Amino acid sequence: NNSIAIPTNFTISVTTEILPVSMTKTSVDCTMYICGDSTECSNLLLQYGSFCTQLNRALTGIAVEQDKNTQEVFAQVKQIYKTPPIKDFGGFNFSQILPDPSKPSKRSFIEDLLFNKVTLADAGFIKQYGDCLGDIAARDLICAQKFNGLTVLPPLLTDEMIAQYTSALLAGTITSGWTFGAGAALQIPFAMQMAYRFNGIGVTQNVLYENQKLIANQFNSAIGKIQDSLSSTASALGKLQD
Amino acid sequence: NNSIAIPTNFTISVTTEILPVSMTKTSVDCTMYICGDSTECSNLLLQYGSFCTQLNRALTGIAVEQDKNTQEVFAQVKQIYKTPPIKDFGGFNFSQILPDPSKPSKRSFIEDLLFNKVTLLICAQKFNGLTVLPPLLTDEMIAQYTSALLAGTITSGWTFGAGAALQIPFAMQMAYRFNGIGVTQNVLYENQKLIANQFNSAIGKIQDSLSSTASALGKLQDVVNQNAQALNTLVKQLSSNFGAISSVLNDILSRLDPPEAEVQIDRLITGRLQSLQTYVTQQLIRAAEIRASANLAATKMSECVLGQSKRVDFCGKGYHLMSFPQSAPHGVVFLHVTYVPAQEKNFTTAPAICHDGKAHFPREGVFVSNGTHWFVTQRNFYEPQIITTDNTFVSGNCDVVIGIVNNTVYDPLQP
Amino acid sequence: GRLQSLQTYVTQQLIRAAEIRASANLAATKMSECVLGQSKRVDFCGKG
Amino acid sequence: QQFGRDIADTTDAVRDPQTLEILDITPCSFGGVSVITPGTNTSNQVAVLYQDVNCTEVPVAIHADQLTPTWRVYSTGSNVFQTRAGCLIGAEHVNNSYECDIPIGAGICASYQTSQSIIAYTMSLGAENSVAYS
Amino acid sequence: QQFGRDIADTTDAVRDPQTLEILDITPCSFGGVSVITPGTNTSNQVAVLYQDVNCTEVPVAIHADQLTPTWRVYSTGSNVFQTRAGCLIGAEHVNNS
Ligand SMILES: *[C@@H]1O[C@H](CO)[C@@H](O)[C@H](O)[C@H]1NC(C)=O
Ligand SMILES: *[C@@H]1O[C@H](CO)[C@@H](O)[C@H](O)[C@H]1NC(C)=O
Repeated sequence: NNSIAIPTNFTISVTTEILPVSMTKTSVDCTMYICGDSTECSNLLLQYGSFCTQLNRALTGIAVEQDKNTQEVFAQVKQIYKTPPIKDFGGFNFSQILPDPSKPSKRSFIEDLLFNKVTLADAGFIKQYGDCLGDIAARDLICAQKFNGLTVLPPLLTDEMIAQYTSALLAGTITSGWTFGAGAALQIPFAMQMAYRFNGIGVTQNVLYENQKLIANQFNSAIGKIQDSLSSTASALGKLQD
Repeated sequence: NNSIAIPTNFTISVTTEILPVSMTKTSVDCTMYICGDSTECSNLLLQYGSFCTQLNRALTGIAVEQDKNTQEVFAQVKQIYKTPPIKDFGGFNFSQILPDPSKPSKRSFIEDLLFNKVTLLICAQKFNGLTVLPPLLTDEMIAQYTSALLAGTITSGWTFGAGAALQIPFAMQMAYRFNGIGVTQNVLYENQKLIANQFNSAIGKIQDSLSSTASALGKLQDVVNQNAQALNTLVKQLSSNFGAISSVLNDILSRLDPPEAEVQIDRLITGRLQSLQTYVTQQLIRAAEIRASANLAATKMSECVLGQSKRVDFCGKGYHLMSFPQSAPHGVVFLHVTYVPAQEKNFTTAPAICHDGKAHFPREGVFVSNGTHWFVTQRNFYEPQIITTDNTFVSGNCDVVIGIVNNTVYDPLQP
Repeated sequence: GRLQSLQTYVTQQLIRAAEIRASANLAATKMSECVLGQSKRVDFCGKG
Repeated sequence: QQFGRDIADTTDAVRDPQTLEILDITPCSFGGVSVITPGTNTSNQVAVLYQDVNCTEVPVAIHADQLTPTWRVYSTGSNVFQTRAGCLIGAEHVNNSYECDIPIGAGICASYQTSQSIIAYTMSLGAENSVAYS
Repeated sequence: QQFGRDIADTTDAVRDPQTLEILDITPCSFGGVSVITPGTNTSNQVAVLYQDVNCTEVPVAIHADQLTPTWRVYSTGSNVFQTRAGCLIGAEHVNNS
C-alpha cells in the first residue's frame, strides 16, 4: 500500500490482426442443378412452387452483401492520397508496407506475402474452375455450364483496386494521421504526429523527441519481425484460409 | 518535415444515420396453413412430430425479441423529461425536431417526414393463417421516448444518462462538448451566433433532403420489403401441388376417399411444411441481422446521444459533438452533429523551441510560424498565442531534439 | 434430395454470411477507430 | 367464368349456379387466443385475450350453451373489453396508468392487484419529469 | 476402358465403340446470363452481360439457328465489349472514370 512501480523504458510493439471481410460470391442455377438440360424434370420442378426463386434471391442477397462488406471497410475515404516522393518520416521506415511502383501491381511488399499464404491447391471445384479461362484448345469450352450451374461471381472491387484504398489510407495516416478521416487531410511531420499520439497515451511529448531515433529503430525492427513470421513456414493466415 | 496545416475555420455538419431496430412480428399456425380447417389433414399432421411446436415457439421467440429490441434502443431512461416552453438555447433552433402539439400526433416534424417516406392485398394475406401481432410500444409512445431523450439532452446534456439529470445551459453544454474535442471553450463563445446559424441551416438541409424525391431510407424500406416478399412467397406456396393432383385440400377430400387420399394429402403437407420451415429459418437469420442492428442502435444512443463519443466515424463523420434520436418506422434515425474542420492554411512548425539552451515543448498545441514569428496554437483551430513559460514545459536540452529552432520565449512576470 | 441438398447449402451460406458480415463490421470499426484515429479501447487496436 | 381465386389459389369469389349473381367468399373470422396468468403461486384468476378479433363473435367461438356452466362466463359479465390487440376477457379497463407487468400489445399491459381482479391498463412510460432548465 | 467419369460421377470422357478413339463431352445450355437496365420509367435500353463467357463464343453458345431476331442483335454489332467479369453487349465502353 506504499510501493509503486513505474516503467523507465518502453518498447514499440507491432502485432498483426487478421479479420475476414468477404467470402466467395456463388450463384446456382436451380433448374440446371436439379434438372440439368432435362425438359421433363423442369416441368416437375415447377410443381414444387417457387422454392429456388428464393434460393437465387437469397444467394444474390449474399452476393451483393460481400461487395457492401468490402466497400464499408476499405472505401472509407473518397480521396486517393499518394505518398510523397521523398520518404522523410523522421527515421521511420515504411517501404515494407507502402506500395512498390516497381512491381506491375500496386500491392506493397507485405501484401505480396499475404497473397502467397492463401492457396487454392487444396480444392477440386475451384482450382479447375480457373483453368477454363486459360484453355483455348478445347472447342466450345463453356465452363459456366460444366459445373452443374455452380458459378463464382467476381468481386466488384478487384485486388488492384483494393490495394489503392490501403495505399491511400496509409498515405493519409502517414502524412495526416487522423485528420483525413475526420475532414480534409492535414499535412503534419510524422515526428509531430507520433508526439501527439504519445500525448494521447499519457506520456509527454518530450519522451518521443528526446529518443526519436531510438523509437524509429524499434519500429523498423518490429516491422522486420513480421517478415520472418510471414515469409517463413509459419502460417498465421488461419482465419482467411478457413 | 517542417510544414503543418492548422484550420482557421470550422463547419458544423449534421449528418443522418439510419438503423433498423425491429421488424414486423408474425405468427403462423400449422392448422390454418398446412391443414386448413381439415380434420383428416390435421389428424395426419400430428404424427409428423413436434415440428409445429418448434415453428410456433421459434416465431414467438422472434416476436418477443422484436418488442425487446425496441426497449434497449429507446427505453434507456425511465424518466420522461419535457423541454421547457421557452426555446432559449443560445440561438439554437430546436422547434423543428422537438414534438409539435399543433398536429393530432405528438411526433415532431423531422419524425413526420420519415413516416410518410416509408410505404407499408396486404390485409388479404392476414386471413390465411398469417397474423401480424402489433408492436408492444406504439408509434406515439416511441415518439415520447425520443422527446424525453431530447429534452434531457438539450436541458441536461450527458448528465441524465449517467444518473440524475442535471440542468445546464445549452451554450455551456456545447462549450464543454468542444472542450472534449480538444477545442477550448473560447472558440464557441466568441462565435456562438455563427455556430447556431450553421446548426440551424444544417437541420434545414435535412428537411429538404428528405422532403425531396431522394429516398435515403433504403434500410428501413428494405426491412418492410424483405418481410413483405417473404410473407407473399409463403402464402403463394399454398397454390403449388408439390406433385399432388391439386393444390387445395378441400377438393382432394371431395374427389377422393381417405384410404387413397392419404398419399395425396401427405404430399402437400411435406411441401407446405418444408416451405413454412424455410420461412422461419430465413426469419430467424433476419432476426439476428436486426438484433445486431438493434444492439448497434442501442450502443449508438448510449454513447452518441447520452454522451460524447471519442470513437472516430462511429457517431458521425468528423469530430462528433452530440446526436439527436428520431423515431422512424421499424427503426431509429440519428442526427449526428459533428465538428468538421474547415479552411486551412500553410504553417511552418518545429517540434520544440530553444531559448535558454533548453528545449521548450507545447503544453497543449503545436508550434507554428506564419513566416516571420513563431506561435503556439491549438491543434484543431488557429488562435496564435505568444510563447510563454506558462504555455510550455521544458524538458532536456536542445542538442537532442531534431528540428528544434532558436526563438525567444516571453517570460510573463519579468516586466 | 437435390433440392434439400441445395437448400441446406444455401442455409449454411446465410449463417456463414452473418459471421463474415459480423467480422466485416468489426473490421470497419477497427479501421474507423484504429486506423483513422487513436483508440483508448484497451485490447481493441492491439496489445498495449 | 364462375370461380374467382386469390394469389394463394383459394376461391375468394363465386357465382351462384341457380342465379347468375356474383357472390363473394371471405374466410371466417379466426385468430389466436392468449391467457394472462398472474401466476399459480399468486392466484388462479386468468384473463383470456382473443387477438385481433371483434368482441361481437367471441361466444360463438365455442358451444358454451350446451357446455359446462364454467364456460358461460364468456357470454355474460362486465369483464369484456376491446383493445387494439384484440378482445380481452377477464380483466377490467382502468383509467389509471402503471408500470408494465404483463405486456399485451399496442401499449397496454395487464397486472393483478386489489375486490381482487386483473386490471388492463396503458403502460406508464415512467415518472413524469420536467427539467428546471434556465 | 469404356467410359470416363468426373468428380460428380457424371460422364466426361468416352471411346468410340467402332474406331476405339478418345473424345470428350461438351455440354451446351447457356443459362448464365444477366440483364442490365435503368428504371423502366427512364428508358427501355438494356445491356446484357454473360458471366465468364468468351465474346467470340456467344454465337455458338446461343444456338442462333433457333432464336428470334430480337436476340440476334445481341450476338453481334459494334457495342460488344469484353470484360474480366464476362462479355458485355449493348453498352458503349468509355475511357473516362
Ligand atoms: C526536412 O527536409 C528538407 C528537404 O531537403 C531538408 O532540407 C531539411 O533539412 C529537413 N529538416 C529536418 C528537420 O529533417
Ligand atoms: C419514373 O416513373 C414515374 C412514373 O411513376 C414517372 O412519372 C417519372 O417521370 C419517371 N422518372 C424517370 C427518371 O424515369
